[PDB]
This record gives sequence, C-alpha cells and structure tokens, in this order.
Amino acid sequence: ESSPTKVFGMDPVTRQVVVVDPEAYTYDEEVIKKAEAMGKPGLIEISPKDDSF
Amino acid sequence: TNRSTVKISNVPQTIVADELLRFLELHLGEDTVFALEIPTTRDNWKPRDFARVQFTTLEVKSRAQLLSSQSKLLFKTHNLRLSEAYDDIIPRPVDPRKRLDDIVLTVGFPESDEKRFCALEKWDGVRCWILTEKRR
Amino acid sequence: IIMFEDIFVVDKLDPDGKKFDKVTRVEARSHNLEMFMHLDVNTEVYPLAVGDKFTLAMAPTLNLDGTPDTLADKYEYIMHGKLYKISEKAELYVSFGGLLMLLQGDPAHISHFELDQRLFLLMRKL
Repeated sequence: ESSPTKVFGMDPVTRQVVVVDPEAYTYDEEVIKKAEAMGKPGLIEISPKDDSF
Repeated sequence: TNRSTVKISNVPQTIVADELLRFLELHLGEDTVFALEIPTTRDNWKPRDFARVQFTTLEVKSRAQLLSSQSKLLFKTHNLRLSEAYDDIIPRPVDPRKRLDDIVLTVGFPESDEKRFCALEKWDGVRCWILTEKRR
Repeated sequence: IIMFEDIFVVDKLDPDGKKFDKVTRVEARSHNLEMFMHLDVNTEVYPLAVGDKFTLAMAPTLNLDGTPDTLADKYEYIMHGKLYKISEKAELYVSFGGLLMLLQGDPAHISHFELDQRLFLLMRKL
C-alpha cells in the first residue's frame, strides 16, 4: 500500500510480493522509505537504467 | 552477569518507551522485558540519549548482548549498543524460585526452654524476595 | 612502496546509523602495534560494521618502483590526500578532500612521513 502506483503485487499462491508493471514506478521513494522505517534498509533497491529509455 | 539490567548506549530522541519495548519484544522473546526506563533531563518531555532495560531472565540478557555484538539490533536507523548497568531499576531476584508469594509470616522468640515457639503477630500473604547479591 | 601496512579492527562508529546518509567516522585499533585511527568512510557506498577486520596501506604513489604523482587491483578503497599536521605518541593528520584522518600510534612506528606530502590510502576488508 505504500507504493503510490501499482508497481508491486502480492501473489496469493506463493504468499510473496512480485514485481508487476515495473515501468510505472515514477521514481517516488515511498517503498524504500517504508522499508527503512520498518527496519529493513536493503529490502528493495531501485536504480534507473542509464542506457534504456 | 551479576545483574539482568542492561544499559542501551544510543537511542533516537523521538521514540517513546512503548516503541522501544515493542522493538525489543519483537527481536527478543515475547514479554521478556521487565523494566524499561529512559531518563529525562526535564520533568516529562526531554529524554536523554540512552536508556536502561531490565530483563526477566539472564538468558534473555545474554541473547540480547549477543545480538548487539553482531549489530543485528537496528531500531529506526540506529544500532543499539548494550552495556552493563551500575544498578538495577527494581531490586528483584532473577531466579523465580526465590520469589515467594502468599506465605504466612509470624514473629516471636523462644519462649520456653524446650522446642516451643510463641507467635506474637501473624501476617498472611506476604512477599519474600531473597537477594543474594545484596546480601539481604 | 608501501610505507605503513597493518591490520585494523573497528571499535565504534560515531554516527552508528545504517541509513543516516552521512559520512561516518570509524574508530579502529591496530593489532600488534597498538595504533588508534580515525577515518571518515562513506558507509552507504563502502559498508563497514563494528567488529570487522580490514587491512590498511599508505603509499606515496600507486606505481611500481618510482613514478611518484599498479596497486589498484589489490585494494578496493583507494583515496588520495595530503598530510598537513604532524604534531603529536606521534599522530598524523591527513585530509582526503575534506575527509580527515587521525592516525595515532608510536613515534617509532610512524617516522618516515614528511610534511605537506601527497600520500594514498589503500584499504581492503579482507
């Protein structure tokens, strides 16, 4: 729920999060801030790709 | 290893006692923390940078020390450092067997030469704690 | 070519924060030489945790047998700076582009360091 847009999804069969539609991240550091607040600093690492547009 | 009270070196200033207690109970066992106290420079609104936590059992204290030595305690981007404390928050024995509850207490003196004891006043449901370290 | 080489173990971190996004000054005590060191290391880029062991080297140049001003492959945290204060148990004050280093040891251990000279900082965490 922390992600402003639908970038991550919850898989009911595997009971784990998955990456769905990675092109709609909009580079808002909301999931990273939430992970840091929860106590997991390196849970999710997102970096832009310099050679892809 | 003498006492179960442990002093935390650095804690965030924005936290409260409840948050630290929840963090400790999440990382350690459930309700394994007895006393948590954060000193305040002012009356009730300016806590200090450190805190003292008293554990119920020495095994919990040893586990917490081991976790702190491995830097596995991260509470709000702060690495808690655990060290020994000068005095306990509450003078309470670690061993549950020593703690005696609801026992009859009476006083008197050897009134007769034979094995006869006289009771002056009897108190019921008293609490008896045996502190080996304090010798009292 | 390496002037000072030793194994160090970090004692404590002044910020002691995982996600402080700030330079963290590390305190390490030497083994077999009893030397205390202050160093500003970017923890986010180069992670260092209390209790870790790392080797530290200082060389005037990174070239082999001269050419002052190829040890890059061996180490992983190369830095460049200058020594500006040698005043003392003598101690050294080297700044790596504003990142201060305080190496406090013995007068005999550190004696071949000149004033206002360029020196490197090689560090590998084993």
